[PDB]
Amino acid sequence: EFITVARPYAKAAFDFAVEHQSVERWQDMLAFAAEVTKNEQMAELLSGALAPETLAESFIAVAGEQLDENGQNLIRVMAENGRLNALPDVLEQFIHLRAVSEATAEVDVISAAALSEQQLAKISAAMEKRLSRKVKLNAKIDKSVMAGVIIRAGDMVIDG
Amino acid sequence: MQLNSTEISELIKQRIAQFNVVSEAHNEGTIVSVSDGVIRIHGLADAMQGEMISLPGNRYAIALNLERDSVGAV
Repeated sequence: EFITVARPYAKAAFDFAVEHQSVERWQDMLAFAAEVTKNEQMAELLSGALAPETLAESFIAVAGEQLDENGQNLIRVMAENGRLNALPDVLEQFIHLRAVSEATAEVDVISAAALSEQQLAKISAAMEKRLSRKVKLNAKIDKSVMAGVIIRAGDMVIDG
Repeated sequence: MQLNSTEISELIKQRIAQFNVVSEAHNEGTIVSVSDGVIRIHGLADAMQGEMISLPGNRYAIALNLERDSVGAV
């Protein structure tokens, strides 16, 4: 999980993704790929072999041909990199990558996370807060805020 | 598309296409690379610490340690 290593790879991604404008498409490619990577019986086999060509070919081969030429030459980069083993991490990055542009999500307050796409901190946020009306759900909230205020409280008891 | 687990079948399919090659047995492997009588070493994964390892030109081979990824023999 170097994953920081992602960037030069990961970075050119968005750019190619930007340039190639695939991100719908490229996004597809990534979905497909992480899928491919996931394959465990394959995985045992996956570090098996020395010849990079062999893997580009075989991997690309059973793949179901979701591949792109830019992603062929480039996949050839990751294998030539030999680093390719860990690739799926980038999708996470890619997510943020995709996310980066214009996105937003949410952290559950005490219940469940809206992940609302709201780009104004504490504003678009506030918009969601007010937007409750989702005010209904408990979902452990009370134990949480009462226990957390209670936590600041006993914290002061200690302070007392 | 493959959505859930149709991928697996796709995988199966994807596999099935290329499927043939995969896996091996404990006691079964191949010595990948070596120098100096010590070998990058593969297969036969579960074995007792330092069991005697039949060699071709038969002999046992001295077993140093079990690395997680792969190990080599003495």
